[PDB]
Amino acid sequence: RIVVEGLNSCVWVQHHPDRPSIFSRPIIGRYIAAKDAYRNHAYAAYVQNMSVNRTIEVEVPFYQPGLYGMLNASDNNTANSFDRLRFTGLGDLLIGIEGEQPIPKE
Amino acid sequence: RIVVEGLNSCVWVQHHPDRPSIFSRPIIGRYIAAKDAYRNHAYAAYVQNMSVNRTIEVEVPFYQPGLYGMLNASDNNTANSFDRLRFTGLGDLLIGIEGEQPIPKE
Amino acid sequence: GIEISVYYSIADDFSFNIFCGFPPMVYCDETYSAATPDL
Amino acid sequence: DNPPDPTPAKFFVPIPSHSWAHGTNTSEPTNTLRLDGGVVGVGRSDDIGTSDTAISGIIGVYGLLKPFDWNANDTGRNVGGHLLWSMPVHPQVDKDQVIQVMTQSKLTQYYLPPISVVSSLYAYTRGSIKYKFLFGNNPRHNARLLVAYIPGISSDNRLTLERARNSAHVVFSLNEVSEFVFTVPYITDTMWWPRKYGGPQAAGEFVAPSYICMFILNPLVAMESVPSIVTIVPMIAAGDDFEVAVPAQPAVGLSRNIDVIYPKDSIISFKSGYFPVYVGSWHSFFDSTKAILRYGAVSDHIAQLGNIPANVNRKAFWIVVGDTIKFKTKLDKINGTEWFIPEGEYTLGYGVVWRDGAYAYMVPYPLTPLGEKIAQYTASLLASNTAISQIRPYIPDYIVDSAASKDNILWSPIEDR
Amino acid sequence: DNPPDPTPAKFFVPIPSHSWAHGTNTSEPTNTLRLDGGVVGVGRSDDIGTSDTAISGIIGVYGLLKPFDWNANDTGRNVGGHLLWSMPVHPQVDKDQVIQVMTQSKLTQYYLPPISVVSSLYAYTRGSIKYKFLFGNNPRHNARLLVAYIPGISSDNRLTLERARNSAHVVFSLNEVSEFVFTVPYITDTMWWPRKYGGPQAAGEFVAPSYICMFILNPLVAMESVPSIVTIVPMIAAGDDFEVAVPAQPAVGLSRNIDVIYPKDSIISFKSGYFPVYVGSWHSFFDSTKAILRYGAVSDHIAQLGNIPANVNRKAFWIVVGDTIKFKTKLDKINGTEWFIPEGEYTLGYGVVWRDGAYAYMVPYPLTPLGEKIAQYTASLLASNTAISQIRPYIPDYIVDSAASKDNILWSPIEDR
Amino acid sequence: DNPPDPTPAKFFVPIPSHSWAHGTNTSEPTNTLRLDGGVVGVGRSDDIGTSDTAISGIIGVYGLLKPFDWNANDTGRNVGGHLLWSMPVHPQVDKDQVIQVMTQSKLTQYYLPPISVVSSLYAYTRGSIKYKFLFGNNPRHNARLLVAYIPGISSDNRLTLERARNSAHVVFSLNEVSEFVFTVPYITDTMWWPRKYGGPQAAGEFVAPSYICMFILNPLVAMESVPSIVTIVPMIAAGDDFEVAVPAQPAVGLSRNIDVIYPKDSIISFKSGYFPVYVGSWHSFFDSTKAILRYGAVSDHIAQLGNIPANVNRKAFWIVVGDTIKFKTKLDKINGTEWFIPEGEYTLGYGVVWRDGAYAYMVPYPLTPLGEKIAQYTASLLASNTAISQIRPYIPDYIVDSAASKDNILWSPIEDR
Amino acid sequence: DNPPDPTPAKFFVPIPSHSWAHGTNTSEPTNTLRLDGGVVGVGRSDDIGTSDTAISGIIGVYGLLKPFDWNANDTGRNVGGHLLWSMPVHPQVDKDQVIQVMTQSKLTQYYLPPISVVSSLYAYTRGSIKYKFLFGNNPRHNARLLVAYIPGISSDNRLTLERARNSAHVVFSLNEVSEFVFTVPYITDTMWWPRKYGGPQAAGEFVAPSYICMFILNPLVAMESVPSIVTIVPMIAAGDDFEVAVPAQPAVGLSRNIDVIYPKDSIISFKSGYFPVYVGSWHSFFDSTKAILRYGAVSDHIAQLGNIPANVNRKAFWIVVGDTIKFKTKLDKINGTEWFIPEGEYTLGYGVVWRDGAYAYMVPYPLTPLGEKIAQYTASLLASNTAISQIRPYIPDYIVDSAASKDNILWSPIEDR
Repeated sequence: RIVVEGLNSCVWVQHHPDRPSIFSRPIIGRYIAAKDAYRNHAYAAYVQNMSVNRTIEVEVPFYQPGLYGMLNASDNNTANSFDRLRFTGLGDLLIGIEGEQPIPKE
Repeated sequence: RIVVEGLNSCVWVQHHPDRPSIFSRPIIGRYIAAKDAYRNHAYAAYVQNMSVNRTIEVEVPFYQPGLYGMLNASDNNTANSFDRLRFTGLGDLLIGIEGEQPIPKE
Repeated sequence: GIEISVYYSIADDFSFNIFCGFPPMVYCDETYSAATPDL
Repeated sequence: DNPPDPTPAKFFVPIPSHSWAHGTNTSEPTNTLRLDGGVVGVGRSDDIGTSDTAISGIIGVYGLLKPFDWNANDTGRNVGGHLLWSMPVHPQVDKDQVIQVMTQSKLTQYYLPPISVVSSLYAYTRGSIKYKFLFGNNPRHNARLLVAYIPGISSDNRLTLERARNSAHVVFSLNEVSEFVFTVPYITDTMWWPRKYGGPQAAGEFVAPSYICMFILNPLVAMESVPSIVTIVPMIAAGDDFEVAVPAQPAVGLSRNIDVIYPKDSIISFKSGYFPVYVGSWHSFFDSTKAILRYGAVSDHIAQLGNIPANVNRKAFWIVVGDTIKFKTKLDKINGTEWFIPEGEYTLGYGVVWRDGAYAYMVPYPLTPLGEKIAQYTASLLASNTAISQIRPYIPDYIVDSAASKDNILWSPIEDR
Repeated sequence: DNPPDPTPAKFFVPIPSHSWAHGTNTSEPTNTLRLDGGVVGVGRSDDIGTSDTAISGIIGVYGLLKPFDWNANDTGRNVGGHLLWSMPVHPQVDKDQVIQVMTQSKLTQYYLPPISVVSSLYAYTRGSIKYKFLFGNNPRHNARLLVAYIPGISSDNRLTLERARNSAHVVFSLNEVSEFVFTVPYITDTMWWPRKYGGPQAAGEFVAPSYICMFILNPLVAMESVPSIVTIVPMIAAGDDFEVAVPAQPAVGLSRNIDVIYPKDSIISFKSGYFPVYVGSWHSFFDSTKAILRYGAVSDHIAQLGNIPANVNRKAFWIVVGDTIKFKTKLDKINGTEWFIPEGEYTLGYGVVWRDGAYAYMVPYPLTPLGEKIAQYTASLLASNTAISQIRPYIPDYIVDSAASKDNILWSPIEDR
Repeated sequence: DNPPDPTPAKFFVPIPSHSWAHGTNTSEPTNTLRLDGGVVGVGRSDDIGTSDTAISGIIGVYGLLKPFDWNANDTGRNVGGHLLWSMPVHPQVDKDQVIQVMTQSKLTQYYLPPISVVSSLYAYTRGSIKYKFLFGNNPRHNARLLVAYIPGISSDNRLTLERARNSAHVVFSLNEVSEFVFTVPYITDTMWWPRKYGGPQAAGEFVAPSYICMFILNPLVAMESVPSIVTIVPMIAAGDDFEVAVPAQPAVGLSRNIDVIYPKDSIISFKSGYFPVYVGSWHSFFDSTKAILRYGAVSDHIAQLGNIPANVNRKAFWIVVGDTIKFKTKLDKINGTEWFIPEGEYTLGYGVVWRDGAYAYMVPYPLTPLGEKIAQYTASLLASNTAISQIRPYIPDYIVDSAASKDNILWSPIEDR
Repeated sequence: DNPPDPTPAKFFVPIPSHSWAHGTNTSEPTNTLRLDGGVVGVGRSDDIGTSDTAISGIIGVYGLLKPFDWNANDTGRNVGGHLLWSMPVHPQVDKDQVIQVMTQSKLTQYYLPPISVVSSLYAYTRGSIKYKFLFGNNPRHNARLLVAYIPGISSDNRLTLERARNSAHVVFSLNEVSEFVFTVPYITDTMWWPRKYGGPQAAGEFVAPSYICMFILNPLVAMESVPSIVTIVPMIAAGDDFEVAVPAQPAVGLSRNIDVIYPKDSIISFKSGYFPVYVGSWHSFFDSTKAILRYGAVSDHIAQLGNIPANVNRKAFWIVVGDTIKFKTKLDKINGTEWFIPEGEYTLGYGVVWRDGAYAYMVPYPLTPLGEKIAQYTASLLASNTAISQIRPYIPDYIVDSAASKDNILWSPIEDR
């Protein structure tokens, strides 16, 4: 459930099941690589105008090639990078803005 | 699905099945000829206030005189202008504004 | 500022259970008098 | 497959909330703060009864009213035809027939019976009322009483035994009997009767429809080896035919907090230099035998009141808000009433405005339920331009100058029935 | 009882209005301005028919087309093999085959048949067309005609009787017969055929798929006691197999208001000091035998046009917008056509731009349907750099200088098929 | 056909989201990010079990508690009636009965059993608890223990064997037996019992209802060819009758990140010029035999604390936040307790404020679980104005001046049960 | 009649649009732009097939892979045990095993087979793959090949015939046979296998699970009256057991527009005054036998690169973006590879950065698929600090100074597997 306050523009949300992060911390704004910073095609998505509702409700599916996904995984993992890369997280969720409206100083 | 952000006015949408473009690029604003720049009568249309919803949902029908419509058609086509003109595109979709509200500087 | 107004009521599963006495009361007509009928 | 759904949209009207008034015979959508998202309700057992909020079971419980003494040796009062006790009949009891607790600068606490409390929650009322009378006697005492229900009468101004017998009434014998109930009728020209006490500034108030009166048929007799006084304790409950119509602003509030802020716009006081004040006498007012507030011992030095707003009712008396004083006064019994003030030290709680030309003076009254009544009656007499000589017996007497006030004294306008 | 309703809220999408396009096979929620809040509809009886908007019943009604004379004494035209009448076949009739009314500075009014009016409301069309031919004859007249339907041909450029007989055709005998119908086929390489006339700036326009032509098999014969001219009135209706596909911008508008505001950006005129203008001659233009617009009688004083925008099509001729002038001109019949202008006084309605270096001049044309055609053809000849000697017969002749204009004359760009 | 739909619009209430609290017995509308738009759920097989989140199956698993040694040669402790081990009974174990790991400037890590972890997620709890006792013995060792469950007692202040036998208890024989379980009862004056540990600032915390105690009936015996120490490892699990009522703020957090930012407003330190500090002695404090923090070697040079806010509880001791120091101290065993600090080098982790007039001084304590207890007890003794001579045995001894700090030392207020 | 409707309003949640992700197994409300307001769909017949988008029918169609020649007269290569052809097995083919078209400053066009195109639309894949091998032979040619599927191997670094025979393999005889199919297995440690090529900046990319290799068992034989070269054309299709799991960003784009704007922030060039540049030699770099970019003919005048950002991978080589130059170079065949550049004039497309202290120089490479590989390999050798003498054979030779550039040359960072 994404709650966005202070923005009068439109919000887009994508799910990248084949691209999950190997770190347990989010990446913000201008630090996001181009491959993710912009809307990708063909991914399951939802686009919502804040004018109608400021709360987004989505369900993210399990799209992993294996039997299980690992719980409580370490970010320091070099001996099993493959496990940490594709058998741990559901895939990154990206939340972006779609409009020309400026962001308030707050 | 037309998503219009930044405008507080009303949006009108028309479908011109008998007038499809022979180019694979859109035409914007003051470059649109009068025949299309203004609302035409009797065409299937939908008029939506942005105050109620900033997303427009329409389905454009197939109104072509032939058996098939051509996929992947060339813009450089003089030997078969007729095919390119009326047996290729579903007809232009025009998106306009209906109100006196000024457009923000963004 | 912002104003927050909380209204409340009894739910459907609620019960006022053991009847003891009422306590002594005050009268609302003894707050603002009718000596000034409009005020 | 992705079939289109061109079913026409419906017109709907958005509203921010569900019903605020409905309390029965309807569902209420809401967001329950639970883990279980169904229709959930707290568990129960015999350890926990069902709600005991059924009205009839509440208002059926007797409540106590102001008791009174019945003296067999009173050769004046203990005679045939004498009115012992009387009041209007309505579910809320008259305020002066209920046990009270007064607090200086605060609100009075009333010990209302269950039928009175519940009735103050509703706008209308109807039905029979059970008046239980409990007597403090033993097998030596004897008397006969006539209690009557007078429809369409609110006071005892024209009430005599020989008239009371011409309405619905009962005759009780006190011969080795200590309790009896007089279930009075409901006689009205309409089906529901509006409550008497309502809201602030007498909002939605009205009057009682009928009167109950207790007369002495055969006077109380005792003997020499037995108490000559018999106390009578009146109690009240709803009859089996009693009903309450319509939810309204409660006529009552709890007594957990008896604080009140009187309107600042109505407050009056003494002009500057005309306070501190004390209770005393001066010659031009009944030859200095009555009490008034002075600001000094030189004469014609009678405390003057500040500007009195014109929106204040002419028949209104006043109540002290801030600090006050104590003073010794008295009042002899007034003809045709049981109104008297024994000689004692009383706090100053009430006042009545005495006008003399462009000057306004204030007359002191004791902070006592009877002082409240005498103050009100006096204000009414000044309102009808009653003879100065006929208002004299309703004014507290002058005994001796009292202590002075710390500073000015503030008064607020009030008015009773 | 006040049970909670924790039923989950549904997701709904708010939209401001119901369908704008739907006109059949659906309900439409709306706020009816009535006292009766149900499904209400105005009352009816036999006095009031049902809606007569069934298309087939409308387009089945014959409409009149431009009539023509058939002269038995014309030893030149009234011969075997001669083409009397011909046009493309499509539901809207060609504009030049329909009765017209022109208005200076306004729009032309066309008397379109029912099949033509209805078809202008829809994008596609198909089916057979009934061409009824009515002859103004009596039992003395006789002839035989061959009318043909030529699929895939839009003009008579390669059309002869001896070719027309090689397509679907009929042979009519005028022997004591005055009416007959030629229900022509629908022969196309596709199922629906796009309408010919569309919207402003030729929006969504196209061409006709086939051609109908009337040839003289056996020439008209009359006698000396009988009219030598037989008028022929063509009429048109939809066949039983006729259909109309898709709602589009009407190709037509009502004639209640024939006003029109031509785009200001396209308007051209004469440079300052080069007006008022008049129609005259000068030597360097076909030895001053043809008409041009001059601004004075000194020579090389030929009115010059202002800046002509580059977005104006090269094959376009012009139409006068504001005030205009009358002028006397003529044009002799051109070889291979029925194109001639009798010597008369005509209003100036059309113009063609004649370029000579950095100077642009304007050639006048009469406000007449034939003048419109000759003007267009001339503009096309200048477009292909046709020999100056071969454009000569398409230019109105000089007779005498005409009146001058009040002031400048304004022109607007137009173009025909 | 286009029939009107005048069906009245319904009143609806717009809300931005569905239930946030509901987790069972309800549907949840949502936008599924899938290609299949129906009710979809990930595939399964025997390779992938069902969710193992059934509480009873989790809290049934035994967790280890703080072990202890049981020395047969201790002629002082290994006697009849001696209390070996005791603690309050509640699902979360007491913090001092659980294996710990402390980190300077960080949070302590506790090895909580499954029944303890799950219980910290819920507000209430009830039922029997299985206390399994594992003994490190072999067939030579023998003893008899009496373990008791004392309802309504939280400490051993009045606890003796000869009293413990007067509550629910069991008697275990260690004769060739190494494991046994004592399933203790649930004896309460109410049905659910509030959890002991809650949230930040002791949010919603309470106390345990009962006590478990292990007494020596027949003392441990060994032989010369056999270990004289028998370790006892207590373990805990939920009984079959155990239940958990109500979701609340977890009393616990993960140990992946044990960082914590103490409130800046509560931080205290030494006044400028009164640091760096070191541990030492001075005469006016128990003849310089106890440890205090000095800022120099001249006497009456005892580090002074800055302003101490009045909102800090009087019974509170302190914990070092930033850099700290190591110091050599000792404390001899205190009468009636197992409280002693062997002579060693310890890091400075805790402090207690010693007030002398307008000056406030700080007493150092070792960063050790026992040092935490002694520091707290001392702060409490200063709170009740206990005799200066009776607080003396609870203060670490002075051995030798220690290293100085790099700079000032920061302290934060804390308080235990 | 106008009955009230006090039915409680329902809670509803407003959202601006319907599902964006759902493409099957659900309805989609929408405003159809039609005249018919029901569930309408375009008409059909046998003239118009049903959608042919069933995946299995698409990926079953064979696509062509990079062909290769098989020379019978090559006494060096045409021997037993020789590796003719090999690559990793995955649905997308390796880029270097697919027909290509390169464009200077634009993107490369790849001729991907149907199984490769479809797979680039989905995230996961699994199943058998049909490798059809077509041979350009006639009845004179003969040989025997051993093709193998090596699970868990991605390269031929440890691959020999005598090892390949120890995995799933087939042995084909070329005796009057021109076509055969090798349906390879799917051998994985998991059920779905992630696609190899993903999105921009190698988004979501991974590696292939297995390897296919073709070995010479019995060498190709021909005769003197017959072609000595036999071409082999590999083709690929999905097996009947092939499946595709999950929609993702297409790994591919159309070739209608092969324009691309490389990030301006990554662009590097030569310092001012160090351009125009040309390809030449200098002594301190392998005795001036290798090609480098110079800015003049005086020595130690080797073009210097501007500031190279630190975020650029150390193993990355470069590609020219703007205008470029042509230059004549060569490279002799490197031991253990089929890597050689014949002596010819090539365009400059790639570069590798050669660092010498605080100065950075650029080494030129030809715009050719093999030049791309050699450039990458060289950059990797510089990355591991390989001996300067061992990188020498991977650098293009110096033949003669080439033309100069018009101005500076711009380079962009790239990196391959």
